This record gives sequence, structure tokens and C-alpha cells, in this order.
Amino acid sequence: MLLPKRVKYRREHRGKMRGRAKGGTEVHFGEFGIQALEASWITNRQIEAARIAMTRYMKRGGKVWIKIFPSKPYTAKPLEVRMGSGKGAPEGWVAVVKPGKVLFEISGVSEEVAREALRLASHKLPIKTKFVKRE
Amino acid sequence: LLANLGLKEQLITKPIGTLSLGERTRVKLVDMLMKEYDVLILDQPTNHLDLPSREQLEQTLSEFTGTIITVSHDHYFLNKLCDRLLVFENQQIKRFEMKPQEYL
Amino acid sequence: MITKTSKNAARLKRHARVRAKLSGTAERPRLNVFRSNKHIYAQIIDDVNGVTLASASTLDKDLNVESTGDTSAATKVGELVAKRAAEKGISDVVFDRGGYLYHGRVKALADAAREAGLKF
Amino acid sequence: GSTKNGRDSEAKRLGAKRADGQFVTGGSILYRQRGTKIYPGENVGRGGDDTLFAKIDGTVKFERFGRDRKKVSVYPVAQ
Amino acid sequence: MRVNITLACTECGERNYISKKNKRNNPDRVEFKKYCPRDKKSTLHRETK
Amino acid sequence: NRLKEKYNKEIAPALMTKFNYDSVMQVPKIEKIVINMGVGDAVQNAKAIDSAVEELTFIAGQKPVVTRAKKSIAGFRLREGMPIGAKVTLRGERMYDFLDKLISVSLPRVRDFRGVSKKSFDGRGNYTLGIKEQLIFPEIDYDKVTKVRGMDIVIVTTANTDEEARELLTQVGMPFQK
RNA sequence: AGUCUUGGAGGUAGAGCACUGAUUGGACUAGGGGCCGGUUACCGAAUUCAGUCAAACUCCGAAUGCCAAUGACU
RNA sequence: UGGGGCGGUCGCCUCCUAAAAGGUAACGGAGGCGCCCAAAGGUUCCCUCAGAAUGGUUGGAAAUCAUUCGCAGAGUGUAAAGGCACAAGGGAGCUUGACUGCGAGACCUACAAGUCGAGCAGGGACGAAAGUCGGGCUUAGUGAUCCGGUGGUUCCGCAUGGA
RNA sequence: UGGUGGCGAUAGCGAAGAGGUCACACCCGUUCCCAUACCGAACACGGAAGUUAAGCUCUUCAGCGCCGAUGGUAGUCGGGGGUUUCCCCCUGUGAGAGUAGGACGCCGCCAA
RNA sequence: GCGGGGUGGAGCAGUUCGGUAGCUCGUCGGGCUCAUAACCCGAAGGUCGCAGGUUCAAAUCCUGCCCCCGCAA
RNA sequence: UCGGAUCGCAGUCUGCAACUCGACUGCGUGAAGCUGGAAUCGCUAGUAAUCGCGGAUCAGCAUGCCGCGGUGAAUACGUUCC
Ligand SMILES: [Mg+2]
Ligand SMILES: [Mg+2]
Ligand SMILES: [Mg+2]
Ligand SMILES: [Mg+2]
Ligand SMILES: [Zn+2]
Repeated sequence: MLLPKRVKYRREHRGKMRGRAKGGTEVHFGEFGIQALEASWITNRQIEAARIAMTRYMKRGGKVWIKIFPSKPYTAKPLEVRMGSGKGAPEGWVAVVKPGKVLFEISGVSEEVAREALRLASHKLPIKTKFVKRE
Repeated sequence: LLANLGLKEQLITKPIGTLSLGERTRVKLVDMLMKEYDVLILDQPTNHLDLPSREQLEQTLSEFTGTIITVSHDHYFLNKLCDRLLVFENQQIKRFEMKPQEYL
Repeated sequence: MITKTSKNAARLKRHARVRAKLSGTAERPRLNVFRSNKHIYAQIIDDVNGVTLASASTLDKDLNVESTGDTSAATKVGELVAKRAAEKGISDVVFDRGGYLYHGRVKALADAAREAGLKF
Repeated sequence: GSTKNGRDSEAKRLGAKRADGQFVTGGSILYRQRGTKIYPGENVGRGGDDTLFAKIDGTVKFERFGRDRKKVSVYPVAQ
Repeated sequence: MRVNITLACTECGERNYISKKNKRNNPDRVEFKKYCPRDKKSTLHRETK
Repeated sequence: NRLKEKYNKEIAPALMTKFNYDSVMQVPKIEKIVINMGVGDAVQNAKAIDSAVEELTFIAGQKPVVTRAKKSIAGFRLREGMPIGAKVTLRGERMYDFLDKLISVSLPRVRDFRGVSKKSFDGRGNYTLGIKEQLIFPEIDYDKVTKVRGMDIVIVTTANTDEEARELLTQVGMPFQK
């Protein structure tokens, strides 16, 4: 599971997810990619599951770029406690994905094979996504 | 060594003129310990020295295998440390092969 | 190799520092001095308008001396500019040492300006 | 658990205290600040704690001070 | 270690000023020329014992 | 001085002809010579500085300035502001006087001397040669000396390139290693 | 007091990478370990090219709101 | 006080939350303070820092030099923020303004407090002079009243003089 | 030309040139004033042997840096709507980035 | 997550307040004995859990990191 | 100027042959060692102690072994104890 090696602050505001992706909206490195249509948090667990799905289907042929990184920490309070008495402890790591962001890129395979690999990955993710080609 | 003799950084940085008369003597002792020597001449070694320092000196000198020459009018200290005597009598120095207590 | 910084560039730094606390006004203008290898110059400039009221150097026809880059010449220059200032109704001035150490020729020019009757 | 945070100092009401174009009596505090966000211009002093105050009566004028810095001036009214 | 002190004027004795000093750095009674309001002039003030 | 007078009359015009400059001002000359005694044993021995300053005094014929560490370094147990070096700046006559003695006497007396290296230029026409023992200098008496300290001698020139500086030092009489 | 006009203080939204942190791929890499001082696609500092990201990052930077000034209309 | 209890907190400083004036809560997110300096203050004068490459006896990645590049990538007693390279950073000479009486007018503010202040007078430090100096780059380093101790005093003193 | 000011680097860096009779410099000395944590390097004090090589001044260059629209877009004020962690429409406003382009200084005073 | 421990081979001090690393037993070598034990005579064995700072000097003070033991878990 | 180890260099002799692995010589080098803890051994007179000499083995090689003489002591009260 991806996570930063250190962070400036362990506990961050959840923030807001308005507007389209600031950058990274086009396929830049690979030939094919999967593009987000909705905003959502993507946990490192979801990235790991998606990457394994797409890479296994490609039989370790061709490169996979992960264009999102789970930098944002999120917390959770202990089970069965009342409100208050301080912010929760850091639980996990998420990447904030806004509409337009290309999450994964694939290269070194046919489009037909690429489409299937990215379809399998998309079903591991909690957002709707479309297949895109580079320009 | 100074620290072991109870002179800490404070006293070390001060002019010797400020040190107590026994503190001045612990400073002179360190100048002796730092010498790589074979003989110890102790001229009145028990003046200006407190019980802990005198007791420690007594223990150490009993173990020392080199030559010790000590002048002291504390006959107890002499009688514990010295086994032979040079007596100054009638403008003559005579050597006696006996302890201070026996000679008297 | 060794690039030598220009003395003038260094001098301008010292002069700028002087000018932080010191500036010529209409009533009490700034007597600025410049000291070259060969000559010495004095201007009396009001800084609110950027106008030089009086001036005198070792290039004027009044001064007759050959070695113009020494204390004797500097004394005459300070005297001459100070006379012209009194004619133009300048009594009080601020001395701007131009980044030079207040010594030798510049000090000599200053002394001449006081005797001629500038209040500083 | 329990929080190790929860402290803060009183707000120091910094910032501009008179407007550009406004008439001020001498002594009036013009700007409170840490360091020199704004510099003292004409007829303005800088107090011990960087406060900018009018040295005379006049109109406050905030002005560009070179390329990246600002200053405030007080200009006496044209009688 | 660092203590409050009072400086008395050495002419009139008045304890005109209070200040602090670090006793290890300045163990001796400090002296300072300071304005004495009674004498209406600057005078040597010495730390009181 | 022999070397100084030699430069003004013979060497300077010769170098003008060599590189065909537009002005005599363009001829490389030697501006200053700094001799540095890295006193790294000043941390351990307190009187290490006094040894280096007494040698430079005789060697340079000019009172050195004691240089100190800019920052603390753990490896050497060095605290900022500790005197750990000596330095002396020679200009003008005293520079030539020392350089004359250095070339004529000191470098020959180096134990198994084989000429100074050709690679020891900074890249912009400044030479630095490392002296290892202070015995080569005839001012230093063997008996009084306790420790065998060396030194660095930086020749700073106005030559833009190393080639032009090398030509300058050669004619001055620098024993280059063939 | 409202509105219009004019001036000004400020660093948010957005945006951006110029600093501080986090971070992807390639290049170049000092070293580091595992092999016989010579190499492994073996951990790899740093540098650079492109590309992301930030409540407690900013080369920038609004809309509003705020403080005034001069008339005008109310 | 997301019942009470435990734990934590209680006064002050800095930042974020705070939504571009100011202000703004939660047992919201981060840290500091209860000092330090007799120079680390004042003034006069001078001055640039970190880092890298190359050259060099010990010398080694890194001690001291020397050249080139090099906006601050350093430093600024002490947190953080805001400032600072006509320096507020570094060095040197002399000094004690780390002054006395004050104070137009402002900020902040329920009050009590807190903050800034030109200028005036007295007597001074530095400076040739202008001029600067009522501590420190700025913002923490603190505690009302009552009651006691001490020093000064053209005050009072229970008939009067003292006490 | 030299000095001395004002103005956001459109004023700067970098590159290629050109100039000095006078002026500015480099440059030549340390008896004196003054000086360097050492050094006449600097700061001082004096001089004029020669050099435009550098500084400086004057040219040309858009290579770096700087300035900078219009349009579009994000955001946003006010007013609505919806499928409401958000999104869309209307009045107004309107960036940042990117770009056309600007720009290798403009305006003073004194002296020679 | 909350506390307590890491000092020669074993068990323990010394830590706050910096100043030669120690006590008991054990291990090793040599004696005594026919031989072993006891006993006698010498020595080794920890740089104080590990890695860096502060200091002239750190087991001791500071910073991180790794183990052991209690609970909750 | 005790002590002679170790080591460098150069040699002699024996032997087919002195590297592993010989004795001796010359030059140079100049170690530990300042009378030795617990403990323990020999000796009653020409003995102990000390000084040399010879011989067997043997081409060469002894600080060992077996012999020889030179100088030449101290002490034995006694049987309490091992
Ligand atoms: Mg006494
Ligand atoms: Mg944003
Ligand atoms: Mg509760
Ligand atoms: Mg605000
Ligand atoms: Zn008085």
C-alpha cells in the first residue's frame, strides 16, 4: 500500500472536492488510461487492489503508471466512544480525485487488451470512470 | 583528578587566592599525581587537610611501593606510615632502623 | 585571476548609507563633496527639488595652484564654495561626506566652509 | 483520550487603523504590525513595536514604495 | 543567579534606580553614571550591598 | 629587489610579445601570495597556534593573523570561533622578497625535490603549492623547532587562464617538474 | 444610512510551483550492501527532465466584504 | 465537561481553523513562556552570509586558506508568524538613554488593566556635524487589594514641645 | 563627459564591439596625517611615468530575467433550480496559467 | 495505547545532583592433594540495550531507534 | 661499559646438500630482566655453592648425560610438631 514516508502534519482537514481536476486530465505517459467522472477519495487499499487487477490481467507485460498518490491522511476515533476529547487518530491514506483526473495509464499492450485491463480495475474503485486514449 | 578531590568547575576557574587553605593543598596534590614519579616527599602532609582527605591519603600511602619521605609532627600519621627515622639531634642526622613510636 | 571591485562602487555604498539619515532641504541644503584622483568638487544641492544651488571645484579659474589633489587645494575649494553660498543666502548646511572618511582633504574642505561662515 | 492542544494567545487587533485619504491628528496610530509590512513615509514614525504613527496633522496616503514594498505618508492640508 | 538590584547615588545616597544583574557574570557591586533627580546631574551610582 | 626589478624590465615586455595583448595592463602579474598554516592540532594542543605563528613570522617576515573555524564540526571536536589556523598576506615588496628566497633557496632544499607539479592550478590562473616541512626555509633553525609543520602557499595572479599564469611563473623562476 | 464615483488596507476562492513539505516516471548518478579492489537492471543518496499535490506552501490573486473622501440622487 | 467520574485543561505568547479589515467557537490542529544579555544595550565607523566546483602538508565527506559562481538558499539569545542585505545579520572605538519630570494625540478595551507616541524641560553618551539614544528585529518572560519590611521626605502629630 | 537626484529591472544580467587631449579611472610611492585582528588590498596622504586591459561612457543584439494586454476559462456577488459531500442556469464582476506584444532607460539640476 | 525494565556469566547497586565502573557468587590460570571439593595466589570478563548530540569529562543530561515485562488489548 | 634475546648484513667449517632445519665467527641491532605471589626443591664436608676440563654418541651439531679436578662454606640445640 502506498503512503508517504513522512508528513508535515498527521491530522488534516477533510477539505472539499469542488471543480474539475486541476491537472493530470490527459493521458501523458502511457497510451491508454482510465479517467474519473466523479469526485471521491481513493484509499491506498483501493489503489493496490486496482493495480493488482490490471497488472495480473496484462501478465506483467507493459507498464502501469499510477497517476494518483494517497497523500491525504484520514483519521477515525476508537469504536464505541463518545464525541469530543480530541481529534481521532490517523487511520489511513487517501488520494483526493476530482472529475477529469486520469487515475491509471497503460502502455505496451493492444487497445483491446488495454480496455479489458482498465475495466477490471474500474470495478475495484468507488467512482464511475471512462476509458481514454492519449491525444 | 581535581573533581575527584572535590574541586569542581566553579572552583577551578577561580584564582587560587580564593581557595580555602585545604583546597589549595588539594590543588598541590594534583600537581603531584600528574607527574609519573618514584619518590614522595611529604613535608607536613596533614596540615590543612580534613578527615576524608587525610584518611584517603593514609590508605594510599600504605600501598605505595616507592620511597616515601615525610616530615610530620603528627606522630600518629608518622607512626602509621614510616618504618625508619632520620633524627635531627645536636646538629647531627642519625638514621635509626625503627618506627617513630619505638624511638621515643 | 582576480577581479578588482571598483573603489567607486564601494564608495557609493558608503555614500548611500550616509544619505539614509541625511538629505538636503531648501532651508538647510546638503553640501556634497566629490574627491577624484586629480580634483575635488563641492555642490550645495536641495534634495526636495534636485537642484544644485552653488558649486566650486579645482577646475575654476579663481583657483591658481598646480597640485590640485591635496589638502591645501581642498581648503581653498571649501572656502570658495562657502563664500558663494553666503552670497546666495545659505547659512545652515548639512555636510555630506560623500562616502569618504571624514579626514584629510574632505575634513580640510569642511574646515574651510566653517570659517567662511556656513553654520554646520 | 485527551487533547494536548487547546491554547492560543489573544488577538492583537493588528492592521490598518486609518484609511487612505482620511484626516488624522498628529500622534494617530496608522498601522500596527509585526516587522515592517508597511514602511513609514513622509511625516510618519515607526514605534518600538513597528507601529506607524502620524507625526503631524494631515491626510493619510498609502503609497507604493519601490517594487515590492509599501509606505504610508501624512501630507499637511493645502491651506 | 540573576537578581534585582538597586543603585544608590554615591553623593546623596538615594536609591534612584532598580535593575537586574547576573551574579555569576557580575559578582561585584556594579556602578553606573546615571541622572540623580535630587542632585540634578549625572552622578556615579553604585549597587547597594 | 632582484625579482621585482626583473619583472618590470625583462619579463613584462616579454609576455606582452608572447600573447600579443592590446595593452601592457593585460600582462599577467602576481598580485599577492597568501601562506596558510592549517592548525588543526589547535583543538588538541593549545600552543599549536603559537608554533605556526612563530614560523610564519620568520618565514613570511610579517605578523600572521590567526584564522578561526567558521562552524563546529563533530569529527574534529571543533567548536565555532576556535583559533585553528594561521594566515599571512604578502603584497608588493614583501611578496617579491619572499618569492625570491622561496625559489632560490627553499624549494631546492626540499628532501628529494623533483620540481613543482604542473597540474596545481585553480583553473583561472592561480597556483598553490604545498610545503610539507619547514626545514627548507633557511630562517628556521633545526634545534629550536619541535614539530615538523608544513604549509600552503597560494600564488594569486591576474592571469585569466592557467596557461598565461604558468608562463608568468616559469619566467619568474618556478621549478616546474619536467 | 442607501447607491454611484474615487482612493486605500488585506493574501481567502481560484490558480501556481518561485520557496517549504509530500510524490510519479525517465535520465544521470556519489555512495550502500551482496559477490571476486571488479560487477549485479541489488538497496541507492543527490542532480536533472517531464508530471502531480498542500488548513498550518506561495512567483501570483479575485469576487464580495471593510475603512475613508468628494460631490450628486434619495 | 457531548451525564457524572478518570484522564486533560485553567494565566500569557505564535500560527492554522478564521471564510483576503478587525473579531470569531469546540475536551479542534501545532508549538512555546514563568527568561536571557553589563553586552546580546546606546552611538560613531566599517562590513557582508549559506552552499557548490577547482587548487592546495598533515587533512579523511567535512577543520584553515585561494579564485569563480552564488538573493539569501545563512544569521537574527529564546517558539511561531511577520520583518530584515540603504540591514534588524558580522566586526571595531568610546560609553550607560537599560535616563529624571512628563506628554499633544491615538490603538485596544465591560471594568481593572495593556499598547504606541511626536514634542517640551533637566542633565548626559556617541558623533566633525546633522543627528541618534527613555534597552534588545517585533510580538511571551507575569499577579489586584489588604497586610508587613526597607530607604527618602519643606506632610500630619489628638492642650503644648517631642515622641 | 564628470558629479548629484527622481522614477517598479520597460532601468537588470549576458554577448559582440567602439573611446579617453580635457574629465573619470586604472597606475606610481609611503616622509608626513591616517590604516591593516596580518598585508599601503582597502582606507589616508602625495605624484603624473603610461593604459584604455578593467571600471566608466557609448553602440548593436530579445539569449536569460523583467513588463504585459485582448479573448477564453476557473472562481465569485446578487437572483433562481436540481439528480444536493455536489451540480446547472441568469445579471454583474473576473483571475492565475498561456499568449500577442513592450523593452538593451526615461526625466531633471550643476560643473567642465 | 499506557507504565516498568536492558551494568562483565547470575543476582544487584550506583542514574535525580556528570568526575577512575563497582559488590556477592561464578568462569579462567597457577598452587595445595594420590585425585576432586573446600582453601590459597593471580587474571580475564561489561566502554552501562543500540546510534547520534551537549560537555574538558556522560552509565548518569538531551534526541531518536531496538528488545524484555505487566495491563488494557 | 649490567644483561644478552631478537633481528639485519657479511663470512667460516662439515657435508651431495645448512630454505623448511646446523654449529661457530665479524659488524650492527641492544629485548625482557632491579632477586621474583601462592607454593616448592637439594644438600650434613672436601659435601652444598661456584669455576673450569674431558668423554660417549658424533662428517657436522648439547645449556643434556657420564666422569675430572680447582676454590670451598653455614648448620645439626634437639624430637614438641609435618
Ligand atoms: Mg581556610
Ligand atoms: Mg485551493
Ligand atoms: Mg464525558
Ligand atoms: Mg481576518
Ligand atoms: Zn545624588
